[PDB]
Amino acid sequence: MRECISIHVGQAGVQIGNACWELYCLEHGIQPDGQMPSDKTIGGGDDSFNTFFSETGAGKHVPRAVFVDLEPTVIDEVRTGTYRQLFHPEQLITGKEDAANNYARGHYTIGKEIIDLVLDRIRKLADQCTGLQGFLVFHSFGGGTGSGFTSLLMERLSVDYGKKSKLEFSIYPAPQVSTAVVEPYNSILTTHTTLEHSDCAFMVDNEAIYDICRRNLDIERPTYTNLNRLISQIVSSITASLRFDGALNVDLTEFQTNLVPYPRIHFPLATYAPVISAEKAYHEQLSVAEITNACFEPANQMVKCDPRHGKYMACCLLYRGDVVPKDVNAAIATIKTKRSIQFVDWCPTGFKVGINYQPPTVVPGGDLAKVQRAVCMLSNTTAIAEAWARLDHKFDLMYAKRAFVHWYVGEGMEEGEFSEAREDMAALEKDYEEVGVDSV
Amino acid sequence: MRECISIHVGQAGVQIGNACWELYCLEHGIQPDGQMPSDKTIGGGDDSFNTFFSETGAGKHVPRAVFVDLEPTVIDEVRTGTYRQLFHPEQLITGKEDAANNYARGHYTIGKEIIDLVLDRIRKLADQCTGLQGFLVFHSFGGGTGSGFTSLLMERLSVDYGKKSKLEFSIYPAPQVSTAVVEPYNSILTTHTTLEHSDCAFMVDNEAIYDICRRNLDIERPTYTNLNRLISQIVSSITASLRFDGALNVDLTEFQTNLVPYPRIHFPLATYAPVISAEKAYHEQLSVAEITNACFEPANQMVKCDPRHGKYMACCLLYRGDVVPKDVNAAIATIKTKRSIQFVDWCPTGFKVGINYQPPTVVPGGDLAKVQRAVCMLSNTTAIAEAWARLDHKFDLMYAKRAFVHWYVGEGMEEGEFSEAREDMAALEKDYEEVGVDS
Amino acid sequence: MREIVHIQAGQCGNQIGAKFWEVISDEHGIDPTGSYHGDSDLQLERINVYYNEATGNKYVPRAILVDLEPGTMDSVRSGPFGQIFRPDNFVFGQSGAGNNWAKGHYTEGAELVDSVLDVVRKESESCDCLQGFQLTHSLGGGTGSGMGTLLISKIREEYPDRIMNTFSVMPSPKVSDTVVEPYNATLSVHQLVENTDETYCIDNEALYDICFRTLKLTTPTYGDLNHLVSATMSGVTTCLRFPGQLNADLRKLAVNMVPFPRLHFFMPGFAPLTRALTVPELTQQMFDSKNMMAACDPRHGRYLTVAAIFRGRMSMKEVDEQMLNVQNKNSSYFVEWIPNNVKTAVCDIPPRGLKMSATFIGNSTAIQELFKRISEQFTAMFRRKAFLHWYTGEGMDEMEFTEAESNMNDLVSEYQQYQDATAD
Amino acid sequence: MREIVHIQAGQCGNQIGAKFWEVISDEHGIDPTGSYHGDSDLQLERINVYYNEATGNKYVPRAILVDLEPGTMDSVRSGPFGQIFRPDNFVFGQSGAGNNWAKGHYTEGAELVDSVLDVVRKESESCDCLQGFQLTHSLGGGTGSGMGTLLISKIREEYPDRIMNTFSVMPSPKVSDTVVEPYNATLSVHQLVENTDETYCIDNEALYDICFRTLKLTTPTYGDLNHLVSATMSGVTTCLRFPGQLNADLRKLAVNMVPFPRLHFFMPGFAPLTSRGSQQYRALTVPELTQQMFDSKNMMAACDPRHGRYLTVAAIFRGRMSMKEVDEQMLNVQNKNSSYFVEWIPNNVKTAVCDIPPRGLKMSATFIGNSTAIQELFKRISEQFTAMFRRKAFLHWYTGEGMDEMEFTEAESNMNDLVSEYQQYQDA
Ligand SMILES: CC[C@]1(O)C[C@@H]2CN(CCc3c([nH]c4ccccc34)[C@@](C(=O)OC)(c3cc4c(cc3OC)N(C)[C@H]3[C@@](O)(C(=O)OC)[C@H](OC(C)=O)[C@]5(CC)C=CCN6CC[C@]43[C@@H]65)C2)C1
Ligand SMILES: Nc1nc2c(ncn2[C@@H]2O[C@H](COP(=O)(O)OP(=O)(O)OP(=O)(O)O)[C@@H](O)[C@H]2O)c(=O)[nH]1
Ligand SMILES: Nc1nc2c(ncn2[C@@H]2O[C@H](COP(=O)(O)OP(=O)(O)OP(=O)(O)O)[C@@H](O)[C@H]2O)c(=O)[nH]1
Ligand SMILES: Nc1nc2c(ncn2[C@@H]2O[C@H](COP(=O)(O)OP(=O)(O)O)[C@@H](O)[C@H]2O)c(=O)[nH]1
Ligand SMILES: Nc1nc2c(ncn2[C@@H]2O[C@H](COP(=O)(O)OP(=O)(O)O)[C@@H](O)[C@H]2O)c(=O)[nH]1
Ligand SMILES: [Ca+2]
Ligand SMILES: [Ca+2]
Ligand SMILES: [Mg+2]
Ligand SMILES: [Mg+2]
Repeated sequence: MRECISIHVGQAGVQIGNACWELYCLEHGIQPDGQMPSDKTIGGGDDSFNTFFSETGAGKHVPRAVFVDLEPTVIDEVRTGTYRQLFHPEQLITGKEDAANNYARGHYTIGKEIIDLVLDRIRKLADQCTGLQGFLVFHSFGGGTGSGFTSLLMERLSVDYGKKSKLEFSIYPAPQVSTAVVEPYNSILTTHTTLEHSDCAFMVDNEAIYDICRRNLDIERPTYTNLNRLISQIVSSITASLRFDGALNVDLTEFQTNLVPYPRIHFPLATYAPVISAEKAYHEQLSVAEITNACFEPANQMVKCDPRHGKYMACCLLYRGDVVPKDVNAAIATIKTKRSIQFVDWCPTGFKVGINYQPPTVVPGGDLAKVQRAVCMLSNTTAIAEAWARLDHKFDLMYAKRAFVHWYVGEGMEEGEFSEAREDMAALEKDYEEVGVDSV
Repeated sequence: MRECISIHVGQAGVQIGNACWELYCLEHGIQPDGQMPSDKTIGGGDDSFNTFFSETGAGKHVPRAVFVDLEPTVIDEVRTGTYRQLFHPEQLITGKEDAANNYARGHYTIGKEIIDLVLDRIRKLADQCTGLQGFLVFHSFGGGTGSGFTSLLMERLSVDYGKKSKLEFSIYPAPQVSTAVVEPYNSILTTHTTLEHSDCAFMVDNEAIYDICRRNLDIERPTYTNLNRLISQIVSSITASLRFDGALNVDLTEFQTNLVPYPRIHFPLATYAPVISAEKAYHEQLSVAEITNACFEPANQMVKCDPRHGKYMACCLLYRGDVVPKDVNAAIATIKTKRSIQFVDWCPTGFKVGINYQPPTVVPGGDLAKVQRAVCMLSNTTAIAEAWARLDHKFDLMYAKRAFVHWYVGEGMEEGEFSEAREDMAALEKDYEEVGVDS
Repeated sequence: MREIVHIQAGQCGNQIGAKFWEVISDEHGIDPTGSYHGDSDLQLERINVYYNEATGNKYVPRAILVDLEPGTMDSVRSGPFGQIFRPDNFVFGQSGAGNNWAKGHYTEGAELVDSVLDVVRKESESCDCLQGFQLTHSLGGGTGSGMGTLLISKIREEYPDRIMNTFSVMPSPKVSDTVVEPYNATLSVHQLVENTDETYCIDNEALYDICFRTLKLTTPTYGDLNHLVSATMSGVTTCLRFPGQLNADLRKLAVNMVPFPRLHFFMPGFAPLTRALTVPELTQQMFDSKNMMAACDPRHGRYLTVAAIFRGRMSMKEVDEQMLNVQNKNSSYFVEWIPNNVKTAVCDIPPRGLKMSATFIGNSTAIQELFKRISEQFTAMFRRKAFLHWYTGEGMDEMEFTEAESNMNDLVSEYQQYQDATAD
Repeated sequence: MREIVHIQAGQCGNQIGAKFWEVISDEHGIDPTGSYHGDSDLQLERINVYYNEATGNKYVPRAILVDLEPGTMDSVRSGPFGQIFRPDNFVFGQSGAGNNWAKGHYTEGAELVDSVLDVVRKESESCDCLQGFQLTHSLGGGTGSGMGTLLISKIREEYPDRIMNTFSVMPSPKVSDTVVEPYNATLSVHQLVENTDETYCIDNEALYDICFRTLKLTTPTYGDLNHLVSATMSGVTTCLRFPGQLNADLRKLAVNMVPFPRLHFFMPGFAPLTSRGSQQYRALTVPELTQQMFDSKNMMAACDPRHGRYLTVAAIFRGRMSMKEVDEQMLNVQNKNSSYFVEWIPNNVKTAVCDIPPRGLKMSATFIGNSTAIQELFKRISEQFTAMFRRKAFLHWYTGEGMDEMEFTEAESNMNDLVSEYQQYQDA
């Protein structure tokens, strides 16, 4: 049991959803038709992968997922793509008219027409679970559907499932692939509204992923396909703890007890390694020590911040592949000594480590190399605020001249909600500062 | 003819009691099945031995004894031992859980649920007596049942047999074999409470028996069986005058008269000689003079103390075997000049002497060599007060921090009953001090 | 699908309207008979936006043609692709307009507007998901400018939540001497400010100046001007007609381009104007005042927002870099209080003939030069009460003319007020 | 028969519980199927202290297995002696407790607790003369910690006059890395101070040191840690399971080891320290045993005894050996460290010998000390707790389950009282 339902919202959520589910199928040996020849328990079972895949009588393994978008063209690609047979039609939900990059339209005007249906389809999945753990919500900050509809859905999930946990995979907007001047408004609006409905939220900064793909993968002009594929390896490492079984493995629930000290401080920073091209992987075997020492390089982080100019409140290292406890220990030592790791006074301990012996995997036709071992670090640092800050600034620069707000008010929104948000965000920036202040 | 009922309380009492009755049998020629060929009156008698054994129409001689322990393990041994047919089930009383080395649990908690049963069984034996003289009570100071239950029983026996003598055999706690850190507590509690109800108490310090076994018997690590076989030699010597024809200490009352001028100072020191290893290859048979001298060596006392620095109020010499009056009187005058034997002014400097011609019987396969003559000295000397001082100092050490006191208070005892029992012992030490303060 | 309903009213509206359908039909591979005969599936992915797919695999423009004087309509029906249109969508009058805005808007235009509305309604009800509307017209004549805006106002009542998009041709004395134009333009601009969502200002002054100075065609004809218009219209609708992620529909464009409701008048630009040129050259030219389809110098104002659209095979890396250079090198001319306000689309299908082209859509405060020039003229006639007869004749009042005067003054004031504003 | 009811709760409780039952089953000549197969009748004399007898002359451990998650049980069930346990005595849930004391004690735990008490009650009504209960659990998690202490409290209510004994594994950041363990531990010590008669403090910090420093196990596993716990648990329960005169039942042990009600936390010790798999070429001399068991390096709690004073000590020697020499060496130790035993509890060191040795060892010794130095263990936990609690860090995990912060303040307070009370008697 302990199932997890995935909800992919808007283009980013959906496109990222495709990449993850493809990766999951590769990892568990599931084919595009849903058959998994290595699974004897036909029709049903209690295996680890069943937390993400349900089983039909015919032996099909169906993702515990829902795809939702306010227009059809992105999800149509799933309906016709290699994995179309993988999903039951009721899992792919589409409307006719999108939010037009307007939080207001996704939350109110358009969202209101399709929200009931989405919740019903989610109810049908939940009802198939013997022990529903929680939800995983993938969505962009900047789109009207990613922002406006997500927040509506999270409010409605809080009502229908109470305190059942909700984790968020959020695409933080970056100029290099942004599609709307208003993405800051949508980002602050969506973050405020979901802040109290979300238990833990993993931001991915598109500028950070863009830069890593150029530098580490030598991609001159990364596409969404480049980004979504690296973004997936992070999700797979946060989820592997639940999709695979092992002796040194740790469930995300234990990590969360350590990665969320206070209710609102629920935004961990993610780092993956090794991100290398086959051209450079050839003639190079990144050691457990090198990969770990990389998770502390301020340029291999999926959110642009300087972890050093701040204090750590938790560093959780989830390893995968040819890793053995002895090597992990030596590494953490070398790092602590020859590196800048300052923890807070209120955090006895500080490091949590785990190993998933299931090897790392790479999609045929990818730009990442098949390594024998990899590491994902989830760290709660007071430096993630450099992101809330930068975004908050863009917002304050436009709201002062009240730019583009006529589009939001024309759909019902009021200036108040725009200020109610800036204040929760100023509070969070203070909260992150106070959590680092030493004690008396 | 007057009977004696024996009462054995707790493990010490039962195992020591079990030792004595076997030795009584070997001394009187009573077989394990209760048949006594020597007995020629079948089904009855008023012989000296009838004071301890009653008779049946089937010729069975059964001890006039009652065993009581709050746990069955120890009494089970009696029920399956080699002398199981001697006793009948009604005189073997056991409980379910014991006093857990807690005087309060033995006295109040577990005592109250069994006191009336024990007294009933004792009444049943008592009604079969034509002239009950009283009781001999065997128990430890340190156990919860031996200390806590005994005091209750002693009290009830004074109520239901107000007109009877009560003798005690008391095992005094020694570290070498003790099993609870709280034994000094239990020791002072039971002494305080039984003190007014006991006419004469024989204290046996396990420490003394432990070292005598080591030194004289070559026993590397004496067990209870070793200790108890020696103890039965002493107990038997003291009660010999009740079970055989004679004229010294012939009834319980005579013990108090001869040994106990003061009611509260009723703790005579016992000394026994000679103790010879049975594994020894023949030994210089000691003379009357030699064993009489041995009675004034600390190393043969049942309580280590130094009678030189105290005063006598009474002395009884009990000889068994090849002893005649001339040699005793000639040994006494010798000792009286060689050794410092100082009686209290208000007391005649003199010895009451008793000879039993039957020599000591030794249990086949025991550690003690058979001898032709032995002697047990009973001396009421103030030197025995040393054992109260030692005991009381340990009590004071623990009580000052109230260590372990909560175990007793939890069983319904009040804290006040500690300092009260201690006060009585404070008074008892001063009584010894007054009676023996010449120097 | 996401349908747009095209309406062209008047000579200019129907002339550039007709040229528009030729260019984009060609790009999608639709012949005059409605049959598709093209080589790439990209031409059909979003063809429903402008075309209805009827039975017989024939594509018919979703276009309504309107005019108060036939013949122009007749020439259009005879011109290339004339038979591709639906005959019921021809809706024309008789009385004409006589270059009189009042006749197009209050009298002659009104007595025909109901006939037009039935065609619009029919076309809209057929739509799976109506995007909104797209009108082509001039502001100097009578039908296009007068009936055109009346038509918008009537549409807005029935489709209040749809996008209203207009390609509007501004009058230049360099190209027309009807004298009354500045009246019809000003009364037209007054209406566009309130009732349209986004308006492309196609300034005849710029087309003439490009044909004369740049293209070197002394005494140029309407056909020459409309080659720039058709080029331009094709450019600014590229992202609406092909698969893409940026400004793929009229509302997303409006959200990126219109920061304040009234400031919705866009400056179009095109490069190259017609040897082939590189991506750096393409970028430099499209931001140069001489490639603007509106008589305005962008160095004389600041950009509120810009969309750039590159068409053809080229290095996307090269495009991104060159775009950053031009924003940085020209940082002073972008308002700092709208971060990241220049978006860039790249459609890999070039238009017919060129190997790559750039199209510029600017919301610049310098467009007040276009309104100021019209305003100057308007006042240079209304100050004498000249020709007030044609308009009062049809019963219009004194005020109206004045309200349009101050209303457009305000518009110029707002563009200025946000040009001078600072981030701190 | 003076029966004991054994309860094991949670992951650690069941893992060390199961190994305990495997170790003593072997010692008592019972096999995986519950059949007696021994050479001595000494093994069967008190077999009923821990085992029930059915038809088939089979022996069934008087043991209840409790957990809030379905794993662990499966693990125990498939373990070598998985089949000896009574099936009706497996009581488990599906939610789990998420290493959260509040979930074990108040919410998830409460749903399962009643069905546990029936099986406890079922087992107790079967006993002729029930001594009381013993529970194995850790204090750092949620089930053993939170639900474990709930079970103690509820069981005490039904049997207030029986001995309650626990084997309580103290958390150490050397062995685990879950940040809330000091919260769960402090909450649990507060319970144990109030509701148990005797607690053996088994400290994972010392188990780690023994394995890593003394036994040179550079990749220690919980299997390694539990090898020492099981050796220690067989040793400290020897007086209950074999004929003997000293500490032969739980109540007599409490009267000898617990001079003041709250001071009922024992330091276990064991000698020789051995790592499983290895073989013993030379046994140790009674002298060596005696020197070692009093050595700080052989204690199962990570506290230096030389930093405090012993109130009471029990020593249990197992194996064929000179009773004379044991006495001599125990006297030497007391006479040699006579300043480390309080002077106001005379003869506070008690010594036992049992002829049956434990599997694999010819000679062993187990130390049970009530030493005031146990305060260092509770101080360590206390320091970790305050570092977080003074900022209310991670508290939402507990308040979200209905707990108030006042209840944390009390647990810290009670534990600081306990520490200072040990300090009181150290200066006597
Ligand atoms: C007996 C139970 C145990 O096996 C004991 C340790 C922890 N786990 C087993 C697995 C394990 C260990 N280390 C791992 C690293 C990655 C993945 C798995 C492991 C374990 C080991 O090295 O194998 C023998 C181990 C773990 C630690 C460990 C030692 C250790 O090996 C014994 N340390 C005691 C701590 C540690 O934090 C510390 O305080 O330094 C001593 C330590 O720091 C370093 C750099 O050594 C370290 C090592 C990863 C760092 C961060 C997290 N903390 C928690 C405990 C600590 C660890 C062994 C449970
Ligand atoms: N990393 C990543 N970001 C994406 C992807 N798709 C969109 N985005 C980002 O998402 C933001 C815009 O949100 P979208 O997902 O495009 O839009 P939407 O959520 O569908 O909302 P509407 O368009 O209003 O319906 C921009 O910052 C994009 O860069 C994707 O596949 N990967
Ligand atoms: N000489 C001798 N001393 C004994 C014997 N048994 C116990 N003792 C001593 O007596 C004290 C303990 O008294 P026990 O008889 O065990 O106690 P109990 O009467 O059984 O009391 P509980 O069992 O605690 O209720 C200790 O000092 C023992 O050393 C025995 O057989 N002989
Ligand atoms: N670019 C361009 N401008 C035109 C065209 N026809 C007319 N105009 C302009 O439009 C204005 C006259 O509009 P007109 O078409 O007569 O309006 P109508 O009476 O409503 O149909 C003049 O200022 C011309 O400059 C054309 O084909 N192309
Ligand atoms: N010595 C030992 N400690 C253990 C074992 N299993 C878990 N622990 C410790 O117990 C604590 C975790 O408790 P856990 O058993 O998961 O608690 P639960 O959630 O109530 O089942 C941590 O401090 C671990 O180090 C074991 O088998 N042996
Ligand atoms: Ca299966
Ligand atoms: Ca007779
Ligand atoms: Mg979308
Ligand atoms: Mg007893």
